Amino acid sequence: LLRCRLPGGVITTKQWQAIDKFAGENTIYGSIRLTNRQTFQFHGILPVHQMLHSVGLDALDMNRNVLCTSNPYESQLHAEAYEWAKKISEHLLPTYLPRKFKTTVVIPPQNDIDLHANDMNFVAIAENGKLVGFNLLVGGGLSIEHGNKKTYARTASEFGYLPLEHTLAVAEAVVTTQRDWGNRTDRKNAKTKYTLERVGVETFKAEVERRAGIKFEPIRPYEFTGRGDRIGWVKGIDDNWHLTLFIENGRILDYPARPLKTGLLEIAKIHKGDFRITANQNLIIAGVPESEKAKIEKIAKESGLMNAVTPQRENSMACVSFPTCPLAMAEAERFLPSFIDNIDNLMAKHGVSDEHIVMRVTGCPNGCGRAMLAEVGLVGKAPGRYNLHLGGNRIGTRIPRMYKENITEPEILASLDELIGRWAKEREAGEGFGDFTVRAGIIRPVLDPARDLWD
Ligand code: SRM
Ligand code: SF4
Ligand SMILES: O=N[O-]
Ligand code: NA
Repeated sequence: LLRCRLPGGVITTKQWQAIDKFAGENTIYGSIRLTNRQTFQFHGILPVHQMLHSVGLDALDMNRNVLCTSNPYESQLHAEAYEWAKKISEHLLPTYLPRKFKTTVVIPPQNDIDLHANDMNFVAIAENGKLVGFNLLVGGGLSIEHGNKKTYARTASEFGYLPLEHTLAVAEAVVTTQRDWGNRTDRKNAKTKYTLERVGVETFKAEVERRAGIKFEPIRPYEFTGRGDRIGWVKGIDDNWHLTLFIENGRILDYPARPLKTGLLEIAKIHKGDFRITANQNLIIAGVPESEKAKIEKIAKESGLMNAVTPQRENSMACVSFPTCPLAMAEAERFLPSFIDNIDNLMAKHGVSDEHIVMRVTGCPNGCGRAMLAEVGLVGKAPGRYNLHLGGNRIGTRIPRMYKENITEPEILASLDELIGRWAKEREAGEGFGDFTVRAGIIRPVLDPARDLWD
């Protein structure tokens, strides 16, 4: 189990060839696994620090990888936002945190980084194509304990707006308040989401302003329209293009007839710019001169990196789980493909094959696969059994309530077949499945997680 500090998921082609070699000759699995926190993992490491440090990479400290929207519609905004994600990352590097701390830099209208699963969030605010500040959202966290109503997933709370110059002092202030006010006794209550609920958002906020040496201004408008990656070619700035490759489960391995790993090595060798690991476990070959599109595209196409999948598969995600995770209760990564094969059939059957439902499977309640922010979330309870949650939304600002408990795939399928059926026929124009289950009364919404997540 090795993981890199790779703020924003940006990794160079030189660094890629380095992790490609190691994965292939120094691990049991021989794969590169892209995670949903924009970094990679090796599985079955049989020194890695030298191999990493040589290409200017390092393994992480309760601070996890700082995320940054990978492919903003306003392509010019990435450079600055990424610069800030990298600054915050080095600035937060070693104080001890009671529990781990997760941070992101979001570029609206995209919430691909899933900000509500994190402790500290900086929503970029730009004027005239220039970043002028950030709206600070604090307190997200998805981890729960089965049957423990004292634990809960919570969404981030808005603190206010801050000029760009106050970024680092604000980041440090949230970290330190949390550290000092974190529950000293129990670790399962040491998360920021718990502290906020204990002391209150305004109380925590006031302390943060006090320590930062600032006063938050009112939140500046921002909205999100989605969380998915922009699969395929999208036009960037100047004459450059970005090809985002869909990688199922983010598992990069050479499969028979689908040399995904070799393909990425090949592309890495001729690629101008760099790669960007997305929060959806995909990979962006970034900054391809228009003149190179055909080269890059030929390789990706031949390697099976560009095989078309349904929009459903592109918006589905699962955590690692078995065989490498020790906390795994049920399959996640290894269950998703055939499970989505079934969901695909179901989407076809109802005439919604062009639609998608943000569907996630987390191997255990720790919540790594972010099922607690999905429209349809599966939380492993035991081998082959999951709790089925429903009612989240496409943009990821609502926690889905438990709908069915400790059920098997055949039972999960039967339930979705019926629900998807009702959605395909009764939904309003452009209405997502999640919002639909809530509107149709299939599931009560979770309006205040700390108080109404559990029935
Ligand atoms: C790889 C990944 C899932 C995936 O398929 O993408 C994953 C994998 C693991 N996570 Fe995670 N988590 C992953 C994203 C997250 C997320 C989602 C996110 O951050 O966007 C969450 C939910 C949000 C949250 O933290 O509230 C998450 C919450 C946890 C927790 C529960 C934390 C808590 O507050 O209780 C644990 C267990 C722990 O550390 O307490 C954990 C533990 C683990 C470990 C490291 C198991 C361990 O403790 O030894 C898992 C390693 C499995 C393996 O064999 O590789 N992981 N984990 C992601 C790696 C992130 C990274 O590179 O830093
Ligand atoms: S959610 Fe559970 S099973 Fe999945 S990777 Fe995280 S700790 Fe392991
Ligand atoms: O890697 N789990 O936070
Ligand atoms: Na993926």
